[PDB]
Amino acid sequence: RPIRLLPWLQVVKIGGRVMDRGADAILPLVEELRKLLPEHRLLILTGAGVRARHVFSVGLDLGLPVGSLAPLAASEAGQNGHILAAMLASEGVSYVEHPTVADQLAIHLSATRAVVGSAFPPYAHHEFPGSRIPPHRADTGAFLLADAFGAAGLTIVENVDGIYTADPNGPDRGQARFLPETSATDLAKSEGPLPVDRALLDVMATARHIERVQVVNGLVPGRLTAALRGEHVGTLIRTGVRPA
Amino acid sequence: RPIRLLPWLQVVKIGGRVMDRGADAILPLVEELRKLLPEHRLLILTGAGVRARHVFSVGLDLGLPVGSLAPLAASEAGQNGHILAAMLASEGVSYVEHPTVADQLAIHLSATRAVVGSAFPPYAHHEFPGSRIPPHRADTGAFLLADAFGAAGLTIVENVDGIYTADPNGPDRGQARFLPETSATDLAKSEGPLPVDRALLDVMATARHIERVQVVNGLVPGRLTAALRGEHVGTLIRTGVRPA
Amino acid sequence: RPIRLLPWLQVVKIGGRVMDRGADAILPLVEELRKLLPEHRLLILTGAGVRARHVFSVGLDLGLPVGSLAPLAASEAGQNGHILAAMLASEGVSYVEHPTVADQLAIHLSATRAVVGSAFPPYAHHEFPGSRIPPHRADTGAFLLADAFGAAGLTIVENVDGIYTADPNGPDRGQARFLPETSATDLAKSEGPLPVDRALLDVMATARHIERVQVVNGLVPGRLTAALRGEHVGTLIRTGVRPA
Amino acid sequence: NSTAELEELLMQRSLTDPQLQAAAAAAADFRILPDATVIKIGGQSVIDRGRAAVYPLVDEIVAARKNHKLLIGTGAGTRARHLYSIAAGLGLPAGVLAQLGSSVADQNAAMLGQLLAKHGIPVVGGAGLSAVPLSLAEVNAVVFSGMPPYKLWMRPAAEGVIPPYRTDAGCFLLAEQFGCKQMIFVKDEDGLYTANPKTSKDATFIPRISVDEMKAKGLHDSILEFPVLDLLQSAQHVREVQVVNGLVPGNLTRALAGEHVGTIITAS
Amino acid sequence: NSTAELEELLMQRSLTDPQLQAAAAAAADFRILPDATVIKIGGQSVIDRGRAAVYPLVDEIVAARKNHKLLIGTGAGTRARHLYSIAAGLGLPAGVLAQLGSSVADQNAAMLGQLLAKHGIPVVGGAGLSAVPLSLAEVNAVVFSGMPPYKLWMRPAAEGVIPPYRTDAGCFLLAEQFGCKQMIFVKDEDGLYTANPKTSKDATFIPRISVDEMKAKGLHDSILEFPVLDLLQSAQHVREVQVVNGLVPGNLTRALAGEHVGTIITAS
Amino acid sequence: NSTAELEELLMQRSLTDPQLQAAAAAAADFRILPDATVIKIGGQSVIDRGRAAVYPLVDEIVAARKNHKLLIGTGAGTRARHLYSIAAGLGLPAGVLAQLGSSVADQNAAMLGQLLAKHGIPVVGGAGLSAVPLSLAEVNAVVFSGMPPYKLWMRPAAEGVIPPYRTDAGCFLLAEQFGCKQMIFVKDEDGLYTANPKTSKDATFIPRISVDEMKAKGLHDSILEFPVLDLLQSAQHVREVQVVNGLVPGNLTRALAGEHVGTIITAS
Ligand SMILES: Nc1ncnc2c1ncn2[C@@H]1O[C@H](COP(=O)(O)OP(=O)(O)OP(=O)(O)O)[C@@H](O)[C@H]1O
Ligand SMILES: Nc1ncnc2c1ncn2[C@@H]1O[C@H](COP(=O)(O)OP(=O)(O)OP(=O)(O)O)[C@@H](O)[C@H]1O
Ligand SMILES: Nc1ncnc2c1ncn2[C@@H]1O[C@H](COP(=O)(O)OP(=O)(O)OP(=O)(O)O)[C@@H](O)[C@H]1O
Ligand SMILES: Nc1ncnc2c1ncn2[C@@H]1O[C@H](COP(=O)(O)OP(=O)(O)OP(=O)(O)O)[C@@H](O)[C@H]1O
Ligand SMILES: Nc1ncnc2c1ncn2[C@@H]1O[C@H](COP(=O)(O)OP(=O)(O)OP(=O)(O)O)[C@@H](O)[C@H]1O
Ligand SMILES: Nc1ncnc2c1ncn2[C@@H]1O[C@H](COP(=O)(O)OP(=O)(O)OP(=O)(O)O)[C@@H](O)[C@H]1O
Ligand code: MOO
Ligand code: MOO
Ligand code: MOO
Ligand SMILES: [Mg+2]
Ligand SMILES: [Mg+2]
Ligand SMILES: [Mg+2]
Ligand SMILES: [Mo]
Ligand SMILES: [Mo]
Ligand SMILES: [Mo]
Ligand SMILES: [Mo]
Ligand SMILES: [Mo]
Ligand SMILES: [Mo]
Repeated sequence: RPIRLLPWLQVVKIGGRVMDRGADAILPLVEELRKLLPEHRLLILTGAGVRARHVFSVGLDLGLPVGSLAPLAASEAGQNGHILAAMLASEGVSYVEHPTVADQLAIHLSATRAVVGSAFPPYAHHEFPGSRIPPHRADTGAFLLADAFGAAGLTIVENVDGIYTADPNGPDRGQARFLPETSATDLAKSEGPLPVDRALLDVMATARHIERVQVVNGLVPGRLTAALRGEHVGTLIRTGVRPA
Repeated sequence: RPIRLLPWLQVVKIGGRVMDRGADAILPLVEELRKLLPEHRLLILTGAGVRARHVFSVGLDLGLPVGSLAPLAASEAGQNGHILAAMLASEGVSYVEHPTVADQLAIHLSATRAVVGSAFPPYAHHEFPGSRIPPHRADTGAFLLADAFGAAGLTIVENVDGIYTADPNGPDRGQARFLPETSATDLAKSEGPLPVDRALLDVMATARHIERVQVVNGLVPGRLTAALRGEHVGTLIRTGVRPA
Repeated sequence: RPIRLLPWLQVVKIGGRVMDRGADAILPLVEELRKLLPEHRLLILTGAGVRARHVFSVGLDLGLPVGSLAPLAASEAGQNGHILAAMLASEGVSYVEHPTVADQLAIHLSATRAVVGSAFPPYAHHEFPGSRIPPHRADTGAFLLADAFGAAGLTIVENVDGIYTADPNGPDRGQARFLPETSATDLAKSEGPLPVDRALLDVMATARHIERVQVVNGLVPGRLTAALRGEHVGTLIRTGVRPA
Repeated sequence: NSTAELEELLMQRSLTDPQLQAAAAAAADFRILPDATVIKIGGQSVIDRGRAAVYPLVDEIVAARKNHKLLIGTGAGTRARHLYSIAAGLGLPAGVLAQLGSSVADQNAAMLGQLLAKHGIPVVGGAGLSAVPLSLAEVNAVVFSGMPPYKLWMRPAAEGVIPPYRTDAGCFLLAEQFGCKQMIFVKDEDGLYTANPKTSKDATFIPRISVDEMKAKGLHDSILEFPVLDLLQSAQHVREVQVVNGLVPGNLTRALAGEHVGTIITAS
Repeated sequence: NSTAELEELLMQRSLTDPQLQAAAAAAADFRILPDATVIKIGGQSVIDRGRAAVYPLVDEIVAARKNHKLLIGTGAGTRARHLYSIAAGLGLPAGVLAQLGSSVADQNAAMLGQLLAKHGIPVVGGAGLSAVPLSLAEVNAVVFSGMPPYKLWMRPAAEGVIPPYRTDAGCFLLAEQFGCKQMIFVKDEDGLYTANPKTSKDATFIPRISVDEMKAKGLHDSILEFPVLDLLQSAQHVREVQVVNGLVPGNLTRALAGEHVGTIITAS
Repeated sequence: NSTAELEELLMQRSLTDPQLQAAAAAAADFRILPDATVIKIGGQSVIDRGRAAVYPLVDEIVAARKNHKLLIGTGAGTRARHLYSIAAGLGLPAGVLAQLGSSVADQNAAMLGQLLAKHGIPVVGGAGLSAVPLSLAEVNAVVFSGMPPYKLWMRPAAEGVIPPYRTDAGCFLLAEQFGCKQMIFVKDEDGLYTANPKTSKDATFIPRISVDEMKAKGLHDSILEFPVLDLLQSAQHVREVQVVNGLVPGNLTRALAGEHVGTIITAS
């Protein structure tokens, strides 16, 4: 298998809809991130959240193809990254652009304990056709990066406890059972909504390093910290990479 | 009020006309800056000086509007920043561009003790009309940044002791009385030349953090060092931000 | 003479044809570089190697001038830099672009122990005419930078022991005598192939700081380490800068 | 005055010196794109409304560029208001919000530009030009994002952290600094009224008004970003602006033809 | 369906929700450059061969752009294969190789673009446009590098580290996302055969075939990057592609004229 | 010679090998912009003088671009000399001064470009092209900054830290590498004299001279950067240059018309 470029890296993806809750969610998360800086080397990647739904609404009304919507959504994830990085600026943390993440992450994590970037991948007008909704979104981009780097882990910080059998905020909330552990292949064979991109399951099938990804509730202080220590406080997704 | 992004930052603006004196002024200043690196975290911003007057002369002769002159002047401040940074390169100091100052200053000051940038703000062709001379110049840009960051201070390093009641190098030099302390509002109500942008007084009126700015003579070794420790060795400008 | 911008810098140029040997050469070199990181502050610059010969073949067949071939070759040196930097990423090493090398090297070497860049200079479509082969190549660019910085040294890491009197892999290999030491002026007066750009000898004639450049065999582990300590394990080229 | 007297002042005085300021004011006045019209397409008032609002304006832009040179800047709209709300609740400063809002205006420029691409009209960017002169000469129009480039150097308002110079100001300043002949704001109301027509029953339409008259009427902050009115009074080149309803078919076309639809706001 | 039902789903559901996915599929379909043709000039099959292959295609491009709007993307070729071999032997991942391959396609775009510069045709870059709308309107053609922009976010193949989306995929996706009318791959064989014509004696030429038929015949990975066939089956706008031999004088010209030279591969 | 013999040398020898160098010299010679003329507008000699010098040249550029394709590069002038003096007194190296001087040439390109913007003529940048092919085809002219891109890799002079390759060299090298038909330096003297006409009473005008004759006459460093003369002797495409006085009305127009105003300097 490929070498691990940054084996000591921990990647943390912050859901766009967590950021959408504003200070009430972001301030505790920022304080938890502050306390984690001396413990881990962090690449923190932000998703897009509700503003990308609005630009999808406008863009779809204008007829625009999926390669046009993808960078419009990625912009919102970028804005969330600038917001979160500004909150950690006094700890030495800055937002870094995609080319910098791609080619200079090692020197930036040598300069400082964590950086923030956009979790969306730069598929832009080369997004795949099929759905009118860009398939390679924040979870998928974060996993692609984390696995490409051979990072020690990827933790997905959600506004719910993890993955359920139904949307726990949707019409079928009453049937929704929590899944403490699942495999990407089992999730991929289900139909129904998930809190993670469907494309995340596909890139997990071809992953080379990351064996598990935990989805944890960023609205509960301490769960991110516990997850980064391997404690089981959300849904573990087994990628189907086998351990040694 | 807004949070302080970089509360531990000290911002130092070096007058373009100080740089214009060449090695005789720059070498002592560089040695003083060298000694300050272990004491403070510094954003050093350079003004434009006489070359911007020349490009104003040409540009005004060609009829060009104030939005055309502003980036022509900002270029000269940028060149002064490259010169000063080159002199501190062996201490780890580099010039950083405006987008980097705006979005990645925290990681750069984590990597090294000081960086140099251009004090002019990037108003460029969106400079305000009214005067044919760009109003938002090096003092104004440096203060906007320092206050936006919530920095611990802004010190303006001049080729004179501070602010006088008249230009101490001008036709009325004989009437010029030194002002050890003044307020931005008092200065704004005066007509007559100042060593700081008039627009500096306007952005001081809307400032959120910086309570005082000292203008000190960079031609006197030790005054910058004393000013960064709060010692009163030049003109203090009270911004009208009130302390807690 | 000009000041030394980075007097503590060691510049190491890795031959493109060393990189062309792949893992068998690159892995030992990477391990030797790893061990050197705590001993020196390194700017590691990669040459172009065989791929630039292929793009010269195509470009010359298309009739393209030397200003078109120069950036095509520089691209291959850049790709070698990305490859080598990726191998040292877990040590904090990244590839940095030419403008960053030119203007921000000091802050990057403050963040981390070494960076990688392209050894070609950005002459691009302003390459000099005369030869149809771009004259200012990887050796020449690396020396220009090293001397401009006033670096402590430049070591050229080759796929041969040093300079011989004939190509030791060419038709006249049998007559090829090793030169443990030579001067740039003596080399310039010879006709015949060298393992270093002819333009390297010209910029050595106008050099201001670097007194000697050693060409050592990167295929022999330990020679780079010994060379960076001044031990004589390859060909020393005296530039004709005189010591104090 | 003279070039020599001005250059002497420019060398020997502070730029703050009133004598220098006055000599500089006598300099000749070159208009860079004197035949061009700057149009701002509102974000909340037009582009956020999707196809029913945008497609007819695309048709007008395409028809207009035959006889008119156009610089078409985009507003930001509801996604910028959302970003401002998140960032303001965190205590972030106006300079941080300024960059967030610009990203939204960029999104809108990209959407509008892709509807115009097959007509040859590009999206251009920068705190100035590069691509503008060639595009104006060849296809008579360009699309740009309307937000000013001030970033962290945005001047804050007297109160609160919302950037006071947004896309009305950005487009106006470009019209002013390029010396364009005309500035048209395309919104979702017929023009200025004596009160907000969306929240007041019997507001009266105002065809023409000066900035001073607007301030005396309490309309300082109404259909335009209020700082734009002060910029307008300081302007050298663009001394009036026209506000029109882009939801009315052909309104932009008729405004470009010299018809007095909407409200004309004059510097004096 | 309705805009309101779609916007309600877009606010209230995950984007993974099948109901949202289905409502989004009913959105109108805008083609950005519907009159343009995307052409891919092979790196190994054309540009690596130098003047004898490239100069006649330059002549065809120059003659074609009189009546056809062209986006001309370049392949990478043997220098990319060399970079892939060095990087694969070091254990580097597909995402690192993706950037290495792009540099080679950029070199080829620069070489081709310099032969076309005196005819006004520019090289343009980006994961999208900027310079494309204006250049297409004015000189009817642009040259671009064909590699997708995925960089370190390249999806790896099921096995090995060679990036699976290279310049066939890059050019195809641009044709698809711009809604172009036609996609022509310019290679060094007359079209698809029942076996590799370079390594098999009596391969039979196939004028027309569907992606499903190709897979059933074991031709999944033959004259096109195999992922391109799956992209083609998912495409909304470009539902067939044509593969032609650029080494045959006038073959590109005749393909642009509607002549069925080469192989037409259909999504269904 | 042959492609195969050249490619064999290119694979198997050092690029320093004389046999390879000689085989490469036999390659065909493609001119990228053979119909274009490069013009350098002096910084100290023209643009620093303001309106009286620049406005008539703007008029000539506008009239000339009807029948002539022009690449118009700018010099730097007195602000660059000031930067060189500050940086030289600090002991900074030629590579640092090179970047300082480029900023001044950029300022001059921006000023000139803004006077030409309404005629469609753009400012373009880079160590090469991008925007040049399209602009030349559509508006017949572009403006660029004349300084070479060498930055910290500038070769120093034998003595002192002033960069030896400045805007004369930058413009010349572009003319040479694009294979342009003509290179015109626009200065503030009628041409070359036997001595500096500003500091000598009875210098004699020289209509035509070779580089070798200039060196023998002690004019190596006179009206052109002396390294330009050596570049000229090495050039493949531009083997003579013309120096004209841009302060004389119509001098550039007449030079573009083939009139022998000024001094023609020949490589041999
Ligand atoms: N099977 C499921 N299990 C858990 N949550 C689900 C499921 N299906 C849908 N959801 C919904 O997904 C919501 C999270 O939405 P989403 O994943 O779009 O936000 P995000 O990950 O913050 O955004 P982004 O992808 O932009 O970073 C949850 O609050 C929940 O209502
Ligand atoms: N009231 C005043 N008090 C003090 N100095 C004044 C006053 N009015 C004018 N000056 C002049 O201002 C000069 C400083 O000029 P200026 O402020 O333009 O330079 P700078 O700040 O170095 O340049 P830049 O703004 O480009 O950084 C002083 O040397 C003095 O002659
Ligand atoms: N006089 C000589 N002494 C030693 N080697 C020579 C001599 N002349 C030619 N060579 C050849 O030069 C080869 C090195 O080639 P070259 O210098 O082109 O590679 P490189 O320096 O790795 O490439 P790049 O310049 O792209 O970094 C040696 O292996 C040798 O065959
Ligand atoms: N007196 C008034 N007359 C007319 N409109 C008014 C008045 N006062 C307030 N308005 C409001 O101003 C709005 C136009 O400003 P708004 O910021 O919505 O436009 P915009 O340019 O689309 O903004 P953006 O581009 O920033 O989204 C109108 O929709 C109207 O409701
Ligand atoms: N069944 C087949 N029919 C035709 N050609 C085939 C077949 N199978 C394999 N090929 C090979 O596919 C090649 C075309 O793909 P190739 O990757 O060489 O083209 P390319 O687009 O130039 O690549 P790049 O641009 O990545 O260099 C042909 O040269 C041919 O040898
Ligand atoms: N023998 C000579 N004949 C003519 N001019 C000469 C001679 N020797 C020196 N010169 C000087 O060379 C000058 C032209 O070079 P100069 O560097 O001023 O031009 P420039 O291209 O405007 O420079 P820049 O663009 O770098 O500002 C003339 O103004 C003239 O005084
Ligand atoms: O984005 Mo950075 O922080 O040195 O390359
Ligand atoms: O300009 Mo820098 O030093 O890593 O982003
Ligand atoms: O290229 Mo960078 O400037 O690592 O901070
Ligand atoms: Mg989610
Ligand atoms: Mg001052
Ligand atoms: Mg060598
Ligand atoms: Mo970047
Ligand atoms: Mo960059
Ligand atoms: Mo930057
Ligand atoms: Mo950047
Ligand atoms: Mo950069
Ligand atoms: Mo940059």
